[PDB]
Amino acid sequence: ASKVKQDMPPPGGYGPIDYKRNLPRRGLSGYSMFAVGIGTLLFGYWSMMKWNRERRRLQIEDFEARIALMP
Amino acid sequence: AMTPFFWMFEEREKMFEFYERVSGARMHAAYIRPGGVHQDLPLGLLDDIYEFS
Repeated sequence: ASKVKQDMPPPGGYGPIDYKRNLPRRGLSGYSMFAVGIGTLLFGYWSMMKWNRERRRLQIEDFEARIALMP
Repeated sequence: AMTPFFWMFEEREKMFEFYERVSGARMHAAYIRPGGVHQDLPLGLLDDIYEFS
């Protein structure tokens, strides 16, 4: 003869439940990304310039060794 | 796109668990009947539904 016991919601109420779309912005601006890309390209160009000039000098040296040995 | 299927079928599995706890069957419960429902909810089902939601 005890009290009625049934599955029921708790005293007061259940906590609020989220349902709305949540997609944060989470990114840099286009200007920053373009600037970083162009800077990387320029740095690579200058490094390649130095290395290619050094390689040209090395090729000239090897060709001169061949010229010395040819006769 | 195969991945969202796998992500969401786990939620489907949990909801199947809710179905089985209320009726004993994962997908063909036969719980809703013309006069109402066959059985009342078990004593701790609303809490788990809230936790899923």
